Amino acid sequence: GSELPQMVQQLNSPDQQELQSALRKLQQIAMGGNEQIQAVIDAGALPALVQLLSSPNEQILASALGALANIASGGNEQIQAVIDAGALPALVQLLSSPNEQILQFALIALANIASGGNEQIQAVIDAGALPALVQLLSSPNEQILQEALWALSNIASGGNEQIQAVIDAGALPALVQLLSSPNEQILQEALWALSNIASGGNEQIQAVIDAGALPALVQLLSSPNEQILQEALWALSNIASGGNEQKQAVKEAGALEKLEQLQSHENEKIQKEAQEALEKLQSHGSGGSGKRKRKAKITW
Ligand SMILES: [Ca+2]
Ligand SMILES: [Ca+2]
Ligand SMILES: [Ca+2]
Ligand SMILES: [Ca+2]
Ligand SMILES: [Ca+2]
Ligand SMILES: [Ca+2]
Repeated sequence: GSELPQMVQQLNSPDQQELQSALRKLQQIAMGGNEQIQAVIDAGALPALVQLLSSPNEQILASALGALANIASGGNEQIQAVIDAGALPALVQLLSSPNEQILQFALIALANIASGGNEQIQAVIDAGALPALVQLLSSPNEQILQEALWALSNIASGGNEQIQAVIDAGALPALVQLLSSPNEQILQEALWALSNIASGGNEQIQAVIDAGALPALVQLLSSPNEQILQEALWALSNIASGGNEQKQAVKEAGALEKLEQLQSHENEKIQKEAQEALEKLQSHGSGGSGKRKRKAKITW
């Protein structure tokens, strides 16, 4: 209510303690759902938060990133408000920060923006985020790699043009190599990203096939880990939503026998997902692939 305007004014306070305190309060209010996010936006916070993305004060910067990430966990129009206030160029530049905490928070903010509609995703692409994000797939820092992967996965949850930008930026070879990761968190994210890419057109699905994903996906159908099994099933199921060449590549990789067997798994979600993938592979006709988006909040 009547304290938000003061909090917004304090984002320019010459008292650093008042400034920090207002920033933290806005960050926390924006954890409270879309009506609370709207009240923050309506109070005028966005221009000041964006401006603070240039601050050389790391405490300010980390809290500003948290506040913006939380705002961008709202509705597509709330995300669009962040984009319209100018946040993308500053966020993209922060992908080159040598400060791993700042980098992680920038990646989460960007990933949340890329969880909006196709226009919001396209704004992330147009700001030049893709080559940085693909380069971060090489990081030996698991925390950074994980947040980059979610940002890429979210971009690939757009339309065929957005998916094609992810392909054109060279993400597929790294994503396919990550299907061999012994790290289950990384593996899950690599599966989300590849499944979202395979939610596009037949030519996008074919690029996933051509990058070599099928042998690893078929091997994951033997996993005793029910979460990984469902993720591999989802990916195969999106691929099987293609045309005849795509369906035939899945058959040539040996999937049919395993999918048939997984119809007898005790877990009902696995049963159902295996049955659905099998029906698509044996059907004439196409479509029925699923896209998924991830939103995350930054709170301390
Ligand atoms: Ca001062
Ligand atoms: Ca500093
Ligand atoms: Ca560092
Ligand atoms: Ca490491
Ligand atoms: Ca492991
Ligand atoms: Ca198990």
